[PDB]
Amino acid sequence: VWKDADTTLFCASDAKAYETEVHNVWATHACVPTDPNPQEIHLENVTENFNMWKNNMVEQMHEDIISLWDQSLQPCVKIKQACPKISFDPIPIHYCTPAGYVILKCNDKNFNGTGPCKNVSSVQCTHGIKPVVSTQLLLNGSLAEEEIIIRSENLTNNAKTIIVHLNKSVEINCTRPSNSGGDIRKAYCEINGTKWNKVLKQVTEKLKEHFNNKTIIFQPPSGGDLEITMHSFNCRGEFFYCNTTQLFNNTCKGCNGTITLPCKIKQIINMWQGTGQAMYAPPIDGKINCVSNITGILLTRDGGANNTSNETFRPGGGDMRDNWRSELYKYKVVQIE
Ligand SMILES: N=C(N)NCC(=O)N1CCC[C@H](C(=O)Nc2ccc(Cl)c(F)c2)C1
Ligand SMILES: *[C@@H]1O[C@H](CO)[C@@H](O)[C@H](O)[C@H]1NC(C)=O
Ligand SMILES: *[C@@H]1O[C@H](CO)[C@@H](O)[C@H](O)[C@H]1NC(C)=O
Ligand SMILES: *[C@@H]1O[C@H](CO)[C@@H](O)[C@H](O)[C@H]1NC(C)=O
Ligand SMILES: *[C@@H]1O[C@H](CO)[C@@H](O)[C@H](O)[C@H]1NC(C)=O
Ligand SMILES: *[C@@H]1O[C@H](CO)[C@@H](O)[C@H](O)[C@H]1NC(C)=O
Ligand SMILES: *[C@@H]1O[C@H](CO)[C@@H](O)[C@H](O)[C@H]1NC(C)=O
Ligand SMILES: *[C@@H]1O[C@H](CO)[C@@H](O)[C@H](O)[C@H]1NC(C)=O
Ligand SMILES: *[C@@H]1O[C@H](CO)[C@@H](O)[C@H](O)[C@H]1NC(C)=O
Ligand SMILES: *[C@@H]1O[C@H](CO)[C@@H](O)[C@H](O)[C@H]1NC(C)=O
Ligand SMILES: *[C@@H]1O[C@H](CO)[C@@H](O)[C@H](O)[C@H]1NC(C)=O
Repeated sequence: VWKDADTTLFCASDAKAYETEVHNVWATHACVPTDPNPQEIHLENVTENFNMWKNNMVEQMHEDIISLWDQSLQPCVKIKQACPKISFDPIPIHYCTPAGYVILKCNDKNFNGTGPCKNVSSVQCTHGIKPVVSTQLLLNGSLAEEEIIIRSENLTNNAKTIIVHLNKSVEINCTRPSNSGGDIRKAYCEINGTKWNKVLKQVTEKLKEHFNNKTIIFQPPSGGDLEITMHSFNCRGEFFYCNTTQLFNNTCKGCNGTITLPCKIKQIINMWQGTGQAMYAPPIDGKINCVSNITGILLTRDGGANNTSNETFRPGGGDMRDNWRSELYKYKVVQIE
């Protein structure tokens, strides 16, 4: 019979030893060997409150990824050191409670993150979470089981980030083609405009429910730095900055074929870890391709709309805890009393 507590967690994964990919190397020396068998138990007739915005597991994961990137993705300049090209493809990470501690997991299929949960169970580990770092769009995550879910520590307060949990993924295919000749930094992502705009209309329809039927408008970000005005993400080791203006086109339809986002590979990065600007080596040679699932969106809601008929939303990002938070929302650690 538990109690809300914070225990230092431990990680488990199916990482391959002697693999050159940095996620496998970190998981091999930092997550449990052992090869565990965690198990579930339904808590019959039981209800419990959750808060995905006040979750210590979020900061536990955040400590891991920061440690993983510092050991694996070293910048040439911060400090003037080595910076080799590395193998980079995130793998799932499971988080597990030690003895005397359990994770409580919400099985409500329309759970929004905060509040009471009816289908509560106790598990030893979380599901496999891929630690994908990105802005504006959440990549390669899990999908909402039933409806599109709007997540917010408080949807009335405009200062609190919103996580849109898509119930169906939209594939985005980013490439920096090969061939000493030309701007080797130019890149691009291709998206199905028909697919994407169908989902964006469903997000628009779901946002309308929350804001007493109100013209929902999308505006590319003004404030913030390159990594948050642009859709940012690491692909095979390289830092990608993609202009997402075509995705938040309030127009869209003579406009629903293949959308091509212009991208760039950047060398000097304002680190998501807070540690400032850091410079990496120029792009590797050859075809750099990543095909990912868009599984969520990060939005800010403009202020000063209480006397209008419109709500205006902008793609956000910047705090990676929101990314971990988007996959850990159904969990909470509790000390077994
Ligand atoms: N200053 C404080 N308190 N925290 C750091 C901060 O304030 N940050 C916002 C300022 C810049 C940073 C960013 O998010 N960098 C980034 C880099 C590469 C990729 Cl792939 C990505 F998704 C994101 C993070
Ligand atoms: C989430 O659901 C709970 C139900 O108890 C509600 O109190 C809260 O306002 C909801 N938040 C959002 C953003 O839907
Ligand atoms: C709880 O979730 C399980 C699967 O996770 C499923 O049978 C159903 O959605 C719920 N069942 C009960 C008994 O609450
Ligand atoms: C992408 O989503 C599809 C279905 O939406 C899923 O079957 C597939 O495993 C996902 N891929 C990744 C890398 O998550
Ligand atoms: C996703 O959610 C919307 C409601 O927001 C619903 O209309 C749509 O049918 C759902 N799609 C799937 C594939 O379940
Ligand atoms: C959410 O929004 C505002 C806080 O500024 C207020 O109207 C409301 O009571 C808040 N509720 C919670 C649970 O934070
Ligand atoms: C992704 O785009 C590249 C460049 O156009 C292409 O060669 C590759 O086949 C695409 N991937 C898929 C799965 O279509
Ligand atoms: C784009 O998505 C629509 C939505 O169903 C689909 O019918 C169409 O085949 C897709 N286009 C391509 C080129 O895959
Ligand atoms: C409610 O929003 C819809 C768009 O989904 C719009 O067509 C309709 O006119 C709105 N209703 C009112 C009363 O403004
Ligand atoms: C992104 O691209 C669109 C059109 O491709 C352009 O209108 C917009 O100015 C670009 N964003 C920035 C910050 O330059
Ligand atoms: C998403 O997963 C796919 C398949 O596992 C992989 O090819 C791709 O590189 C991943 N995307 C990112 C941004 O890590």
